[PDB]
Amino acid sequence: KKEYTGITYISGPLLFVENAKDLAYGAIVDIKDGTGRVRGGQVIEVSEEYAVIQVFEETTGLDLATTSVSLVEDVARLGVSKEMLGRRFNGIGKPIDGLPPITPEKRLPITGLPLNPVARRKPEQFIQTGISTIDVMNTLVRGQKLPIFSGSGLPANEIAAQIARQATVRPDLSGEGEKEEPFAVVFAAMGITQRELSYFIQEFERTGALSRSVLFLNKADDPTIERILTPRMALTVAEYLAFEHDYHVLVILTDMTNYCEALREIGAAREEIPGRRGYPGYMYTDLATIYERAGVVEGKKGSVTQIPILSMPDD
Amino acid sequence: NEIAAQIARQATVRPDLSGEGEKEEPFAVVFAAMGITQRELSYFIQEFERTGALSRSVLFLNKADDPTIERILTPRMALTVAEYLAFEHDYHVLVILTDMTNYCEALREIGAAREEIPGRRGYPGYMYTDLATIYERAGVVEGKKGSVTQIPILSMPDD
Amino acid sequence: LKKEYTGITYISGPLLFVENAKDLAYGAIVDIKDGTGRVRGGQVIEVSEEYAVIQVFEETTGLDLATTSVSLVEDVARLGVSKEMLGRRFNGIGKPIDGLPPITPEKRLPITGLPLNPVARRKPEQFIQTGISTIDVMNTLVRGQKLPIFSGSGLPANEIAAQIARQATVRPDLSGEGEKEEPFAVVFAAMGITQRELSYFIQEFERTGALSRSVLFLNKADDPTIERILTPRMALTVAEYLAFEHDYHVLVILTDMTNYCEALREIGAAREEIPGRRGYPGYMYTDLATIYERAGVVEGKKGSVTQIPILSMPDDDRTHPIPDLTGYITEGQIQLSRELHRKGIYPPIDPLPSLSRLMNNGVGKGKTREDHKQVSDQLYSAYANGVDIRKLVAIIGEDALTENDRRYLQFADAFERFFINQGQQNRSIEESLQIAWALLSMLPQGELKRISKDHIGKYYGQK
Amino acid sequence: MIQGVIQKIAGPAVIAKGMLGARMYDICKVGEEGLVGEIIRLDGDTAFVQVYEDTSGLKVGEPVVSTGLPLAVELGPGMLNGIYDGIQRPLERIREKTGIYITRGVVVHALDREKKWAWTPMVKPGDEVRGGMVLGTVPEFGFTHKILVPPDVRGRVKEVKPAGEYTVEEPVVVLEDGTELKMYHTWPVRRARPVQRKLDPNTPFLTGMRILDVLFPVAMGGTAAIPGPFGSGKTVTQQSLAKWSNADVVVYVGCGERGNEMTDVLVEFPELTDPKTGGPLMHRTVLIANTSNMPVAAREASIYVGVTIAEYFRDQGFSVALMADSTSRWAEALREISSRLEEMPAEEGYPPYLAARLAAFYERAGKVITLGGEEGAVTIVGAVSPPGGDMSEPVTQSTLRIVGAFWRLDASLAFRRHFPAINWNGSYSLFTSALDPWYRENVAEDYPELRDAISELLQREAGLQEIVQLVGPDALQDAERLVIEVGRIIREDFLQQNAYHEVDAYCSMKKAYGIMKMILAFYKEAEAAIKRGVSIDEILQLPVLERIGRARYVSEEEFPAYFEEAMKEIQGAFKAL
Amino acid sequence: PVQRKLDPNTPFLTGMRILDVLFPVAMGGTAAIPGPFGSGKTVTQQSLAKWSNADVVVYVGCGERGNEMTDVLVEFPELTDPKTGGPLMHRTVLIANTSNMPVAAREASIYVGVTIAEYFRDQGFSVALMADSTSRWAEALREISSRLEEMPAEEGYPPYLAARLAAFYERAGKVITLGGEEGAVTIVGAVSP
Amino acid sequence: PVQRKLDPNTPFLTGMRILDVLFPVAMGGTAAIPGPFGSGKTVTQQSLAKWSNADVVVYVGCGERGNEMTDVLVEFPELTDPKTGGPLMHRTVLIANTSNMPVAAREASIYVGVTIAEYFRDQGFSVALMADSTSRWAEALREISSRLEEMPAEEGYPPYLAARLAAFYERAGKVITLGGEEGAVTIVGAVSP
Amino acid sequence: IPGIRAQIRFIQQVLEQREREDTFRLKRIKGKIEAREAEEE
Ligand SMILES: Nc1ncnc2c1ncn2[C@@H]1O[C@H](COP(=O)(O)OP(=O)(O)O)[C@@H](O)[C@H]1O
Ligand SMILES: Nc1ncnc2c1ncn2[C@@H]1O[C@H](COP(=O)(O)OP(=O)(O)O)[C@@H](O)[C@H]1O
Ligand SMILES: [Mg+2]
Repeated sequence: KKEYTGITYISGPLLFVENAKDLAYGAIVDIKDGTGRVRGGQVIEVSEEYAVIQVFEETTGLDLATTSVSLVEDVARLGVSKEMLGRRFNGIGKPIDGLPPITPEKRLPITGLPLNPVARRKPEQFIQTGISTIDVMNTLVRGQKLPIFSGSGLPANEIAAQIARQATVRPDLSGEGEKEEPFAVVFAAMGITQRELSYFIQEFERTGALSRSVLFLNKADDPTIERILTPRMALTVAEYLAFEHDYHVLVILTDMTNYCEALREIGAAREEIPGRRGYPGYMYTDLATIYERAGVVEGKKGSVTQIPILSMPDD
Repeated sequence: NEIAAQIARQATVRPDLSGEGEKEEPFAVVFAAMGITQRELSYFIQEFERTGALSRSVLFLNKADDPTIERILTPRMALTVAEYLAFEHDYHVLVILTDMTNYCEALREIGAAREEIPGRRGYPGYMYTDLATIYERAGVVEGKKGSVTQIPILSMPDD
Repeated sequence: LKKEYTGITYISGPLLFVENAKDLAYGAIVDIKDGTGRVRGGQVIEVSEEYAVIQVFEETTGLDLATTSVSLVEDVARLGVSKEMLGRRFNGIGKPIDGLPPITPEKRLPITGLPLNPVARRKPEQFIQTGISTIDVMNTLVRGQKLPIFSGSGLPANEIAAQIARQATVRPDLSGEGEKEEPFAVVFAAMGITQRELSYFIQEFERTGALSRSVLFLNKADDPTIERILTPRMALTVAEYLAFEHDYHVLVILTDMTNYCEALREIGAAREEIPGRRGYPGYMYTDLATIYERAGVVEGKKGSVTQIPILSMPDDDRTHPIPDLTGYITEGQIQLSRELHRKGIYPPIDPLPSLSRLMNNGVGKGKTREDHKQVSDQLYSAYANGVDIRKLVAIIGEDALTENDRRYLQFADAFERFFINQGQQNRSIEESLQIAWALLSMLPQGELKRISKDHIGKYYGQK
Repeated sequence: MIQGVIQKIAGPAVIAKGMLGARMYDICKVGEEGLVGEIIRLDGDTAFVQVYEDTSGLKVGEPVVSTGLPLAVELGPGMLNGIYDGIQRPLERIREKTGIYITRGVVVHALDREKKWAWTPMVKPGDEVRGGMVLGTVPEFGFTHKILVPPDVRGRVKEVKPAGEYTVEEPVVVLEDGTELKMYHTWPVRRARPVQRKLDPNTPFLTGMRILDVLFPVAMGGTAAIPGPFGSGKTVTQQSLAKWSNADVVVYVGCGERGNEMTDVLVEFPELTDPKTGGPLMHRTVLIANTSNMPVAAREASIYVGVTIAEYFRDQGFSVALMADSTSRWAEALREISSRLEEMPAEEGYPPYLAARLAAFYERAGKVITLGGEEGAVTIVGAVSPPGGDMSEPVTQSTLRIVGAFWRLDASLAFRRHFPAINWNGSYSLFTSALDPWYRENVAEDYPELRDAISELLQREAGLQEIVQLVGPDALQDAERLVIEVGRIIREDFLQQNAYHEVDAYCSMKKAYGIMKMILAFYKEAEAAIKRGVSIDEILQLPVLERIGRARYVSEEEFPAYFEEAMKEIQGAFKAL
Repeated sequence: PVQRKLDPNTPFLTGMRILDVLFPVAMGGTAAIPGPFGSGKTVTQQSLAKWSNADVVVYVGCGERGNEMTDVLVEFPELTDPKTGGPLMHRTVLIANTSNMPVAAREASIYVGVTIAEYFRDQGFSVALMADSTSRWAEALREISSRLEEMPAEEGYPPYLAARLAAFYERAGKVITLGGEEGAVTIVGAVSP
Repeated sequence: PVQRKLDPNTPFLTGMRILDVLFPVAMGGTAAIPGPFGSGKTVTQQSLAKWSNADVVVYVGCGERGNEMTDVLVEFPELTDPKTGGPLMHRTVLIANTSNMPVAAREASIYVGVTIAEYFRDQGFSVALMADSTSRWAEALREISSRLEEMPAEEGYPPYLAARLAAFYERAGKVITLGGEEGAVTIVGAVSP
Repeated sequence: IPGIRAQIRFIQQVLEQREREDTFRLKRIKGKIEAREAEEE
């Protein structure tokens, strides 16, 4: 409803819908082509006279005569349910195994609000990987975020899959544990190839590791905006599970090199002066708004624990 | 700051080795200062009030909490005073221009409010002329007895 | 029937805008008549419906807005060419600068080139002797090849330019016997030269007798930069005309490609656009490929164009974009060195970093002589392990080497002053090879590991 | 077909007015001649055309018409034995028309519109077709070329033509919506031809070279990358893995290179020999050719044209091998395109989206069940060339992030005359873990274990070459001179391979396994023997060594009989000391 | 405002063994801790928070890990200041602006911290302000500058960077307040280059 | 205007040993001397202008300090021209636009010096022109192209910089004058990076 | 060898960054020259 027409100007990934005073800043539109090919896009810079839609995907086949702009769902929301566990999704939550899609128990925003610093408690307990030098010399306290700094040719995906399919929490080492503490792994694999994808498919369907994990494979020939949104969908699902059903969710974000390259690609649209190695200025902020969403909360029993894996590009 | 205060404490001219005759005129000091903090200003003021120089020195203090553009006026204030007192009353003026890096950042700020095309590392294209119009107001005059001797200070950034 | 657009506004530096010009094509050449009557040249960039833009070639001094008028001439840039121009000098644009009358142009050609068709381009197969022995033996120029000369600054690249210009010939003896007639030409595009280098060239050509088969496109440094951009287009279109319509074998010598790229950078900044890597423009690779890929033999045509561009690397690096992109299109390089030049060696080519990527399919049996590639390989490896033994003996002491390393030491030091230190004599290819075997015969047989048995049997044991 | 005029020219940028409704990234004909450019940055009414050729000569006033479609490839029969360029134009007919120059304004068609093909229908009038379904074949070159439904259109069908002999402009099936399907159809070159399942790598791309399928496999559908320095035998390995390969359609993409570095291809690659007929090779080859001074957008779009053509041959069920040569050249074509669109560069002058584009190229490559219901693959051997031997250049780094196997070619081994000049130190393969059960069920049961034995023996020789360099080969221990001697016989009979010898060229898995086991059996009995009863000179002087050295010069039709004699002779001649 | 500014002659006992012996810092002093990641730089800020001789401590974190601030809220009300007794949380005012909290407020967070420390200066205490990651404050000045379309200098930062940062660090010192009683505020700034 | 350009076969004897032996320069030759600050450019060019075998010498101080021009005014007339018996100051014309004298006139300074040198060439003399700090003239061009809002080339210099430097350095060179007798201008340009 | 190659990669980085700032400021000059002399009044 209310398709804004009257696009004045389309240049790169940008288009200028005029007579758009009703669009909010930061709203999400979909652009309808004359053939009928819809696309996502985000309102930036809404003036008194036009709005600068950013087309996330390519602007190919767009034109000025017969292009429409709708307005779809002002904040990017997500439908989550606890029957996600055991099913592999897209970067943006399309199911990719042929099992039928999710009816949403709740629909909740994928940015996530900041936790309140007086509401967070301290990371206390211990979760067990299988790696001896991750368990004894370093130690992955649940509730923290700690990265694995791999390199160029090192095995990072093999260790990702290993401490995904074997890491457990053992409450019997302490007492009182309610021995089957509900545990889950959210594995967000971003910017991966087809070979690595098929590797992770078979590695999770070998043992029962898929039956307690959610999967967010990205298969790097997709549009770059899916590679942006993959950590946010993963952490939205993980925050839901851990703060509404008291799990101990362990999120592995597979390749944070590809997230930041995708960030450098797509955030060139607003034409600012960039930071050190071509990367944007705000990249501390955008890495922070997905690394800070870990952490435990005083008054709940659930936790989120992150392992971001990233390759030092040169060593 | 200690070497500049030490120079201005004890810099004397020797007529024993030149035949001028004693007649000894000591130095007026024009002490200009641009973004000194407090910790250096208290050093220079304690140094001068000890060695008895605040009766011959005119001080142009621009502390680092005063607004950061009147540094564009301050060396010109000090050198106009120095040109007067040297070339029309026969003094032997010594001008201490503290920390020209603060002055040069004070005009990088203005020259990048005007989108003026810069030299290297952001400083504007004309900065050589401004540093020239400060530094080259020094020297002696033929026919007069005045002089202006400049010790500027620099704080080289990555030294 | 001229048509003066008067009514101009906004002269600025090089630019001037004409009010109503919907007739000028993009990329036309124009006459800018002053108030007094001196005519300048200009090229039309950026034609639009409300104004047209003209980049004036020369200085803008006498210009005002009342009495100033532009006029079209030759709305795409052409060169009026004949076969006759083989004794003539020209200045970028293509006007005679030696007092002889203008040529009668039997054709007129567009100076931007159409690109060849890779189906209709056969492969380079036969050689072209240069006389310079360190070229003709170790990295042979073949016909249909482009190979540059990576000068330094202080090195005499202009003198070796003139020497290859007045000394190169094909030689129809040592092929399969091939109709000796085989006419030959040297097109010589000196862009961005001084006055001193110009008087050097127009005395160096006139003294021998080698201006009666060359053609010289010379412009000085204080000539308009856009003429300097047009210059290698002019030279290559004369050469391409000659070689593919009158069966000539043309050698084209492009002096100072660095000065070309600097003029290209300044005109690209005048065009009101944004540069690329290290300040040079974005399209620099395509704009150098446009004037190197106009060389090569063609299937069916008898002619052939060979191309030596001579360029000074700016601050002695091959990672500057000028030698980077030039060596990334062209095939091999030969490289002058300040070290041999300071020891006093002319021409100071060192053959260790030099390379021709196309020698191996140009030399050998029937083309020049049987042993050529083996001799070249043996010379290269023997001098290459002579050099490090020289560097070693400054700490070892000459006693504590064997006999065999000592023989390599004497090889290296007699190599670089009999085979390289040529002087200004002409070494035809067999004199080069007999000096090659005389130099290899300071080593024992069987130390010569690369050469096969018969050549060591036949040519060894000289001098 | 919206048509307007020019109101501004500046370089290659033509601001053309009067075009309301030209879809963005359409390609369009500028001028009276037709210069093909593309439509960027619609603005109100105008549209900014970027012209491919140079625009010297156009006036303000010439008409621009729009073709209406984006950058379109024309897929159909007749594409084989073809030498195209980066926007799919045939260079052979441009040579026939306009002499020796690619003059601007040339309009030629990609497929011959005047050549009869012998139709053979394979639907009944009445059926229902969907995208990617076969509807009849064409005998092309001893090659049952099929004709597919284009990937969108569907419906029932009356009026299929009978078994005539037609031309490519003829509507052969006419659906129930008008909708006349010709033999050929266009396709946008920047979209993946859609299939139903990307399969998973289970099956090796059998190259023929017994280093690059034994030690570093590439696993049909996957992705390899090779660097090329000079002298390293680049062309002989590319031509040998087009010649002796597994896949039965070869697409070669030369994406902008030196003219005399590709005219050797154009005078040698036709005159090869397909070793399944004895006929020429070009009856299963498309050859996209660019020199450097061809316009920039052709050089940018050439690898997309190549991968889209090879996806079309994948969609018929044929294994396809794609050799995309010198992708660093394509990368700097993309860098110039980024410079003329006024963008801020990345690390070097490359754009931000460089890894996105290279991922889009190397990820349209894979084993697939097509829409028809049959498998195929587009395995890419896509080569790279850093201009300085200078890996961690951004192109080579992005390539090595998204490839599956990487094969170095040192010139030093070519200098020491070791061909194929692959270096087993810097190279690597990531498909050895997936090709494990295929080997275990087709080559032999223990195959990867003796693979790993030979690989670590190479590791050991390369390790203790150090005090070989300090001392010499003749004063080691006695169990270490054995390691370097077996490392030398591995390098001189299992890795070195004459690509011109008629029988040493092709080497299957049974033969490579036989040679491999034979060397390994010699070593495991010689290392047991050197500590009990023999010297070293009573080992290296032994006439089975010549039979292992001859073992690669044996026809595979007569190999296993020779393998039995060689193995039993090893057992006897080491009993005899 | 102040009446006049004494020069410092009295150490600020940081309670370490290298930073009060080798490299001391006086009471009205300014000091900087630049450090790359994984080199502490936060454990030292907290050991300065606990073990000092300041009478009050204004711990301002701007653009910093949230676990830092919840460590300081959880473990401080069970300590003991070695000057009065009572919980060590009873002397600290902490101004948190965590890294994911909005980026424009971490400009003003520094100023609110330095104003509250000056108020406890004017009551005649020896305050210790600890700014954490002034480089993240400078990043906030960059993101409000490029939003405002200015011409930057030296890696994106606006050219008045040293003007603002200098006027921040200048507010330190040991003064006699307008009531006549003396008091001081020291300032320790963490830099994460 | 000129009748003929010759080719140079007579050196420019500087006096300094390394210059007139290892890297000589002929009579109609350009010659350039770059160097860092405080490296010995101005002392070198004063010794060139004090000892060379030229008839007259035009010294262009284009954007250089004033005490090192007052040096030339005070300690030249005590000296003596080596070729004849006049004092040294009778053979030098001295064009001097110093630093703080206004910034547009530097272009005028370089051109006034070279056209005076061309006049004394046309008379028949043999003129040497020591022009220092051509990069200060390049800076003057940069500032006025800043005012013009033209687009700059690399480093900020306007694009016609090298065109004007060539148009200046090609004005030297050992001619046969219009009058019929030969003469020469040699140019030594100091370049300060 | 690795210390010098590290310093070389450091210096190559800072030079590329200053080049990136220059081709930002050129875009700003071109934007401010076109946004006056293409649509003023
Ligand atoms: N509105 C403005 N505010 C600040 N500086 C400006 C403004 N407009 C222009 N400038 C700067 O001042 C210079 C003005 O030059 P210009 O307007 O062309 O001629 P004039 O020198 O007569 O003002 C420009 O180089 C620009 O850098
Ligand atoms: N030939 C020389 N003899 C003696 N001193 C020299 C000579 N050349 C240079 N110097 C010294 O080098 C210093 C540099 O002076 P100057 O030429 O002004 O430096 P710059 O290179 O900055 O112009 C002078 O103080 C002078 O003492
Ligand atoms: Mg000087």
